[PDB]
Amino acid sequence: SVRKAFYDFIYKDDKSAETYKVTTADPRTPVQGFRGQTAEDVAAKYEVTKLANGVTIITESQTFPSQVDMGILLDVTRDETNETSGSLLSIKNTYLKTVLNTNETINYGVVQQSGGSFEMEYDQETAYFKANCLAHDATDVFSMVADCALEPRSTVAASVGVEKNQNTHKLESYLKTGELFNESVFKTAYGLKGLGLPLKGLRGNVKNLSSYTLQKFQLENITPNRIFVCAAGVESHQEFVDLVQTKLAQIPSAEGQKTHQREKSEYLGGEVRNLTEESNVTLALLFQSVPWSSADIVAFNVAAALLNNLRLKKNLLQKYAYFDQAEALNFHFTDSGLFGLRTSGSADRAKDILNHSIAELKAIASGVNADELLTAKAALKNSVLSALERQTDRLEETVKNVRTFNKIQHTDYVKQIDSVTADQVAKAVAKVLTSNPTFVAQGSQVNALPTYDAIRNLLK
Amino acid sequence: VRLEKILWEQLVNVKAFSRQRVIGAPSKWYNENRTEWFKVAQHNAFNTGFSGVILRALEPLLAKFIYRWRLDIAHQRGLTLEDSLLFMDRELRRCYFFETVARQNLHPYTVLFMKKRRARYYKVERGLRGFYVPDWVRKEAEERQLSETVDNIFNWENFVYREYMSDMTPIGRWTSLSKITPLDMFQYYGLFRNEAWDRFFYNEAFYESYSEKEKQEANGNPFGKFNLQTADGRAQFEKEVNTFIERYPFAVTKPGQKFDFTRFYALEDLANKRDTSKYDPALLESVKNELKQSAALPADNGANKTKKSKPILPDWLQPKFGKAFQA
Amino acid sequence: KSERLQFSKARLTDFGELPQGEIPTALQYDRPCRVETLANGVRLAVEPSSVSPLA
Amino acid sequence: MEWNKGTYMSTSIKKIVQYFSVMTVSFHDINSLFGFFTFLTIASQLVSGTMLAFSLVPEPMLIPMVREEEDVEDLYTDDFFWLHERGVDMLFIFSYFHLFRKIYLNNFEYEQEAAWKSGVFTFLLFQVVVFLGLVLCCTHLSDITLAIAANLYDTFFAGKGKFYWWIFTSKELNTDTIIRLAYLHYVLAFFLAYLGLIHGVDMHYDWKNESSMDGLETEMIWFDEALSNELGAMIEIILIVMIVCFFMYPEPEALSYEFFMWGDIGFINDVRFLSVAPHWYFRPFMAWLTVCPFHKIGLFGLIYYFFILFYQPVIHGTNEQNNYTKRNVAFVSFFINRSDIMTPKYHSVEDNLLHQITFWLFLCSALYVTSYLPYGRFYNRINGNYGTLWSFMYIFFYLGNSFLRRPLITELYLFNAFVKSKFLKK
Amino acid sequence: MYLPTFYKLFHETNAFRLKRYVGYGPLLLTWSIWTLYPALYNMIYSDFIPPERGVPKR
Amino acid sequence: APVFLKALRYVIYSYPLYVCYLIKQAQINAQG
Ligand SMILES: CCCCCCCCCCCCCCCCCC(=O)OC[C@H](COP(=O)([O-])OCC(O)COP(=O)([O-])OC[C@@H](COC(=O)CCCCCCCCCCCCCCCCC)OC(=O)CCCCCCCCCCCCCCCCC)OC(=O)CCCCCCCCCCCCCCCCC
Ligand SMILES: CCCCCCCCCCCCCCCCCC(=O)OC[C@H](COP(=O)([O-])OCC(O)COP(=O)([O-])OC[C@@H](COC(=O)CCCCCCCCCCCCCCCCC)OC(=O)CCCCCCCCCCCCCCCCC)OC(=O)CCCCCCCCCCCCCCCCC
Ligand SMILES: CCCCCCCCCCCCCCCCCC(=O)OC[C@H](COP(=O)([O-])OCC[N+](C)(C)C)OC(=O)CCCCCCCCCCCCCCCCC
Ligand SMILES: CCCCCCCCCCCCCCCCCC(=O)OC[C@H](COP(=O)([O-])OCC[N+](C)(C)C)OC(=O)CCCCCCCCCCCCCCCCC
Ligand SMILES: CCCCCCCCCCCCCCCCCC(=O)OC[C@H](COP(=O)([O-])OCC[N+](C)(C)C)OC(=O)CCCCCCCCCCCCCCCCC
Ligand SMILES: CCCCCCCCCCCCCCCCCC(=O)OC[C@H](COP(=O)([O-])OCC[N+](C)(C)C)OC(=O)CCCCCCCCCCCCCCCCC
Ligand SMILES: COC1=C(OC)C(=O)C(C/C=C(/C)CC/C=C(/C)CC/C=C(\C)CC/C=C(\C)CC/C=C(\C)CC/C=C(/C)CC/C=C(/C)CCC=C(C)C)=C(C)C1=O
Ligand SMILES: COC1=C(OC)C(=O)C(C/C=C(\C)CC/C=C(\C)CC/C=C(/C)CC/C=C(\C)CC/C=C(/C)CC/C=C(\C)CC/C=C(\C)CCC=C(C)C)=C(C)C1=O
Ligand code: HEM
Ligand code: HEM
Repeated sequence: SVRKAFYDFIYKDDKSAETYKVTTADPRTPVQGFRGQTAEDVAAKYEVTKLANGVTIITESQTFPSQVDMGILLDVTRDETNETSGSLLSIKNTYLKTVLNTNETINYGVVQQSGGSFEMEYDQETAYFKANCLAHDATDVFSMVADCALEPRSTVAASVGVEKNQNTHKLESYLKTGELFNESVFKTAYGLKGLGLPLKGLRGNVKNLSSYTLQKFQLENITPNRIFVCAAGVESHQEFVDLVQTKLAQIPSAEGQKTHQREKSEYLGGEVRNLTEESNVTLALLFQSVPWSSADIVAFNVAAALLNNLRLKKNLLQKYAYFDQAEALNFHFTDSGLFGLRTSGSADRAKDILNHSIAELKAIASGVNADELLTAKAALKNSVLSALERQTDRLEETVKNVRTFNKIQHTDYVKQIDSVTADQVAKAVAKVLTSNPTFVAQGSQVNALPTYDAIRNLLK
Repeated sequence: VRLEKILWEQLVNVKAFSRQRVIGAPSKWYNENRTEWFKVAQHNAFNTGFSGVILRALEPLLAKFIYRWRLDIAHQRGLTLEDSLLFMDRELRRCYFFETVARQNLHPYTVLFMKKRRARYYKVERGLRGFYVPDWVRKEAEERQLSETVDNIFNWENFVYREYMSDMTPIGRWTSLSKITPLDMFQYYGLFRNEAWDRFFYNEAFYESYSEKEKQEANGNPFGKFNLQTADGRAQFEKEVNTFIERYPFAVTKPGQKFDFTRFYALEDLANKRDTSKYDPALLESVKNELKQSAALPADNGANKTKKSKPILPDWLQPKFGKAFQA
Repeated sequence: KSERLQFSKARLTDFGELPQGEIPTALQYDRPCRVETLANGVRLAVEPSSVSPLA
Repeated sequence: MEWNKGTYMSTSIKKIVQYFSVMTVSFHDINSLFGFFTFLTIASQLVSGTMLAFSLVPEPMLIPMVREEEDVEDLYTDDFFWLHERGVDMLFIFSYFHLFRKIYLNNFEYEQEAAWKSGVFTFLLFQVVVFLGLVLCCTHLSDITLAIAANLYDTFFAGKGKFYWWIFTSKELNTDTIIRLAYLHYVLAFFLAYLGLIHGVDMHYDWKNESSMDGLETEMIWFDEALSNELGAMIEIILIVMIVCFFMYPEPEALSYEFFMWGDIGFINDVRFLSVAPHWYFRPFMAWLTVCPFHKIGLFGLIYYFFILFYQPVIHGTNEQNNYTKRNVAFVSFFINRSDIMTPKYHSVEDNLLHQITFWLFLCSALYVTSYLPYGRFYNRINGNYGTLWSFMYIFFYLGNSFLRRPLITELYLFNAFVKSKFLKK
Repeated sequence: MYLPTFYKLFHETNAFRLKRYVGYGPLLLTWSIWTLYPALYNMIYSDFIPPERGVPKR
Repeated sequence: APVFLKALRYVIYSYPLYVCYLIKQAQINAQG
């Protein structure tokens, strides 16, 4: 009105304005003429439905009205070849760049002005896009997410991704990050093929990440049967089903057509010893543990929790001053796994670090005490339930469980953790120890270390 | 102040006049392909209405003074219309957008041959003026028909739109030049643009566009509404195609030969659902082979490769031959 | 529920955004919370969430 | 000043010397050398005007006598005055030929912006200096020019509060006005040299003797290979001008335009208003004023001509949107059933015939406008020359309207041919 | 969601900056009025409010 | 498409014609 325009032209308060009264009220008292209803939480209900083409949609009803989370999961680094290695990294570095329907600028502005968040991540066997926003913005954000996930990569996106991948490789090498070491560990474990393919992609192939290679990779990997769609905070499953239908229903079914498929993984217990003139030596010792389908995954998670929370700190870091940092690594895949230790300490006396790490790892195989097991289980429950409490992480692990097993197993992790017993963990670790060790060493005096046969004998 | 909710917008952009702003799903700026827009506009202007009637009568003059003129000049220069239409000399000489797109997407030869073709003529014309390209070069210039130049032009324009022009968001801007001249200093870009005021948001629905009926109609028969099934339609279509071929010498066939209508009808029948065995099996096989080859993107054989260089330091930069027991 | 569709855009009556006073429907609901004071002056506040897995 | 990003070239003596000693020029013809002729005429104008300044006393009542007496007692003074006048004439000729040549090649592209505008500004300044120079003659022609300029200046202020006094004191040529205008003339004439240097540095970014993109990569070294050709072309054009002037202007002539310069301010009070005529280069503007008897509309026409001449790259350029700009069309919207139209792309120079026809119509209209004086004594009582009105209106339309430049007809016809050929050959 | 076109943002920002700069127009006008006041008086009492047409008897 | 831009285009096209009309009227008046 005239009064508002006048009081805005001269920067003076309008006392009689209702908005001013609302925005300058006493924080210790409720607002004068507004009051929100009280609501109580409701149980969570999961529903999974497959479309005609093969796309499967998971949904969870709203426990308490909050922001709507949405996600697209793809079974598509394990599926990359040497020609197209690092394509997932380029997509991640340019996950907002789409051209068919919306522009990079517009799809960034949608996230910015929606108040929500949009993110992408990728593992050896998974690629997950997730966007959380308000209900009224749900349709636009879902359209953006679908376009980003399923639209073929463009030449401009390919160039930007190549530049960003070069920057990422330079940064990773400069910082000597633990991921750069895990890449060598995986290469040793499985070789240059399959799981051993680095997550960041081969450095020599970065220049080859053109739109053609990315599109070929997507065509040979992204198929309707390998796509999952998830939502959380949805009042009605049918509404989200219709929303997904309006977008992903076009993709013609790939059933009955030649699929790329995944070749079975092979485990090799090689060794790597890098001289780098480093004041500190980092070692890693891993073994083929178990896949997701096995019943010991909970046992290995409990063992890792026991190592990290209780044993590694007390027996390795606290007692010895030359242990910079020790941590247990545990990865599980659809057909393989890797459980072990990674310890970094002083370059000199690396033999002592290696021997102590081997002894600590073998201690679990020797046995586990009741109090230690209870402490590890309590810590694992705390971590898992803290993850599950947040809606986004709960939805992500729901999608992963559905894509691994048709049922949802994250609603009863406590029961499985409780079922674990010290004998089971000890037997699992002892059986894993017999496998071919995967031993990686970097540092100044890696050369003066026991031979592979000596390490095997020590583990034996 | 907000441009929307301004007094003019409040009084005019109201549901009463159907001038209200409508908010829909977000969409990219530059939503309409220029090539498709020009195709539809050309069809509407030439093959419909009083404008179409007028422009049809002007086909002789336009063909003489706008097509055969350019073709004659290009042939004099040993060039074709492609050399002047696929990539304009402006883009070829100095254009940073074209340079970047070509570097990021194009193989060097695609523009190197374009530049060398003009270098052929201008190494002589500048040395001695009035150069008329000899017959042997003119022959290779004349070999390529316009039917392939149009394919190249459409491919390039569609690629540029789908990859670059579809990923651009223009903004309000001041003078690009950092010139102290006051006239250049206070140049204002963003107002007086129809696109700037047509939509104030990236969510607004588009209010002006071609109807699906017009888009489908523009993809019919350019020469006119005929019925190739009936003999009466085929006669008129052949007459129009013959006069077109006469007007445009190097458009679809050499200027001394005649167009093969049976092959065209076979292509139309194969492309659409209509089918029959009224054509010889040899004709069908040849047409299918030609169609496959025309749509086949060339690929490298990886054969007949030259030798790569592995240079080494000369002898004088290397230690002498002798090498005795050090101690 | 405001209407059948949760993802409706009807309330966005200001060029794709809510007007000045309005708020999203999701924020119109508040979890129960009881605050009490003891003799010692210690103030106890509870905001239960039954569906949550932790306390 | 964060908005100003920087300068294309730092005009330092070291860098200027290096740039001009390493400059390369592609093979060219005489048509693409009018800029060098303009610059050389500017240099000679600077020298000759400096020589003249030491003779001209800025008092109005002494300038005629001083000029007459110092031509005899001093040798080469009248030679320098003649050189100055003919240099002004040739400078106008070369500048307008350069403008026509650059309009012909469609240099309104974005990459030409810095090259184009920097030039036009120079041209604009080159106008002002000329005006000031006229005032220094202290003849009736100078009186009329000063009066017209003062009235135009006072037009913006609605004839209120003598805002013109700081330059056009009393709107008459006196000691103060002559001194101020002479000093301003000298300073701006010397500033023109720097403006021309800046324009020459800017324009080399994308320099082309012809629109067609020759594939040649080798280029001439400027210092002597190109400079010698530039000097020789200047010599040839000067010979042609000498021949044309010798034959077109008989030694004694009747009814010349210099006859209005007989009257000297102060000596002669009465002015023969029947025969009022400026030099041919300012003839078109006086003709426009006579043709358009409305003062405000005439001033607006002059300002519009100059400023639209300045802003050619913006109206007719690509505009950085890569030809995806949408025009406003009056009637073509009904024919195409579209509110706007995408800018046409294929607007070559040598090939297309519409561009040449329109450009030569514009050039001939300009020549006809400069061809004669409308003779306003009864130019309106007698229905005026329709050719003059047609030429002026075509000049206004050609500069500013994009339907006479980058026409849509060529693009539509080419697309129609493309569609027909592709359909026939699939 | 609110996704204004950057054209509009630039236009609004420039409108606000023009509003800010117009405030100093009256300042410079007052400075030039205090200065050159005799010129303002001559302008106001020469064209506006023209002098009366009359001459003294002497 | 905007009304004011279309009006500006119409003014640009039609103003020279208005000037010509004014000039013709001025000539007719000068005839007397
Ligand atoms: C010949 C005899 C007389 C000589 C007089 C010399 C000057 C005397 C006063 C100043 C003395 C100190 C000089 C210090 C210079 C420091 C900078 C420097 O050297 O940088 C290199 C500079 C270029 O800088 P740049 O960063 O490259 O920017 C240009 C780019 O190329 C970008 O190009 P673009 O295309 O984008 O721009 C085109 C063009 C477009 O330009 C325009 O359209 C604007 C019009 C031109 C500028 C007008 C200035 C008006 C000044 C009035 C002064 C009144 C008298 C009182 C003076 C005392 C102080 C008040 O731009 C320019 O030309 C801008 C450059 C300006 C050059 C003049 C700089 C000095 C004056 C600055 C103000 C006073 C500073 C005083 C400091 C000391 C304290 C007293 O080159 C020159 O200085 C060129 C010199 C040419 C000399 C020839 C004669 C011209 C004299 C000046 C212009 C007079 C016009 C008529 C005025 C009439 C008034 C009624
Ligand atoms: C109180 C008293 C105060 C003192 C008063 C006295 C003042 C004395 C000043 C002395 C200046 C020394 C300048 C040194 C360089 C001169 C050139 C050179 O290297 O000579 C070797 C050269 C060796 O012969 P050559 O093997 O055939 O080579 C010929 C080429 O010139 C060979 O050239 P090139 O092809 O190898 O390459 C030329 C150029 C590549 O081309 C270019 O890049 C040309 C330059 C581009 C930028 C400038 C454009 C405009 C051109 C220059 C201006 C020309 C007009 C000057 C008008 C002045 C006013 C009237 O490359 C360069 O050389 C780059 C540097 C160019 C010179 C600038 C830098 C050094 C000198 C200045 C340093 C300090 C900064 C300046 C300000 C200092 C203020 C204190 O000597 C001659 O040929 C000299 C011939 C002289 C006789 C013919 C002309 C006579 C005049 C006839 C008219 C009627 C008057 C008769 C005479 C009356 C008595 C005087
Ligand atoms: C210090 C370093 C050097 C610096 C160099 C600076 C260079 C500057 C370059 C710019 C100079 C600017 C002035 C250029 C002047 C150009 C000439 C000019 O204006 O005209 C001069 C004059 C005319 O000047 P005017 O003053 O009379 O002009 C009349 C006035 N106006 C033009 C305003 C109407 O022309 C001549 O008369 C010269 C030619 C004389 C005759 C010779 C040619 C005859 C051709 C026909 C011959 C046919 C014979 C056939 C039969 C033979 C039988 C044997
Ligand atoms: C195209 C040309 C390019 C090259 C040239 C570049 C020019 C660049 C622009 C320069 C503009 C300079 C304007 C100076 C005006 C001075 C005279 C004047 O103000 O009016 C005199 C006149 C003086 O009148 P007067 O009546 O006293 O005149 C004396 C008359 N006799 C001798 C008979 C007594 O002023 C007026 O009459 C108007 C009064 C206005 C009062 C209100 C103020 C208005 C704003 C004034 C701004 C002044 C700014 C000065 C500084 C400018 C710095 C850039
Ligand atoms: C708002 C509007 C402001 C004005 C802006 C308008 C644009 C202005 C652009 C100016 C461009 C100027 C370019 C000038 C380039 C040329 C310079 C030049 O040559 O010097 C000027 C010259 C020299 O002028 P001059 O004044 O020295 O001498 C000419 C003398 N009068 C004027 C009496 C003719 O000017 C001209 O006269 C040029 C045109 C002459 C054309 C004559 C051709 C022959 C005609 C024959 C008639 C038919 C006979 C046979 C009939 C029977 C057979 C068909
Ligand atoms: C001395 C008197 C001089 C009067 C001059 C009048 C000139 C009239 C013709 C030109 C006007 C300006 C054209 C550009 C307008 C901005 C761009 C545009 O098209 O906007 C359309 C836009 C939107 O147009 P739209 O509504 O068609 O766009 C929406 C379309 N749909 C709904 C289909 C998506 O409208 C505006 O908001 C602009 C309103 C007009 C603003 C004009 C300001 C400048 C002119 C007035 C200056 C002040 C004069 C004071 C006189 C005082 C006299 C005492
Ligand atoms: C496309 O590529 C191209 C270019 O790339 C940019 C070009 O540069 C160009 C040309 C552009 C240029 C800027 C260079 C122009 C070309 C040439 C040959 C130069 C022309 C000028 C001259 C020959 C004269 C040179 C003069 C000077 C360097 C001095 C400048 C003036 C100074 C220092 C002050 C003058 C002072 C005065 C008082 C004036 C009077 C002077 C006198 C000597 C006379 C009186 C003397 C006294 C002492 C009283 C072309 C054509 C081109 O094709
Ligand atoms: C709005 O109002 C305004 C104006 O008017 C409208 C203006 O004009 C202006 C600008 C104008 C001015 C301030 C006036 C300036 C005027 C100018 C530049 C005109 C002059 C231009 C020229 C090129 C003059 C050139 C002169 C010459 C070559 C003369 C050469 C003479 C000599 C003596 C040279 C030799 C000597 C030397 C170099 C001195 C060195 C020392 C010696 C020789 C020592 C000798 C002694 C001993 C003992 C040895 C402004 C700012 C303005 O506001
Ligand atoms: C490009 C540079 C210049 C141009 C375009 C120019 C233009 C002119 C013109 C058109 C005239 C009137 C000629 C006539 O009416 O016939 C003139 C006269 C004059 N100019 Fe310039 N001028 C320039 C440079 C200079 C310079 C640098 C000076 C002094 C340093 C100067 C000093 C004079 C003088 C003194 C007169 C009058 C001479 C007399 O009346 O006898 N000029 N100028
Ligand atoms: C006194 C005025 C002028 C001078 C001293 C001058 C000087 C020059 C010179 C020396 C050149 C290089 C030689 C050539 O291209 O022929 C040039 C080129 C050029 N001039 Fe000017 N010029 C002037 C006026 C103008 C005008 C009026 C315009 C346009 C309205 C203009 C625009 C250009 C352009 C665009 C080029 C580059 C042409 C190209 O890229 O092919 N100049 N100028």
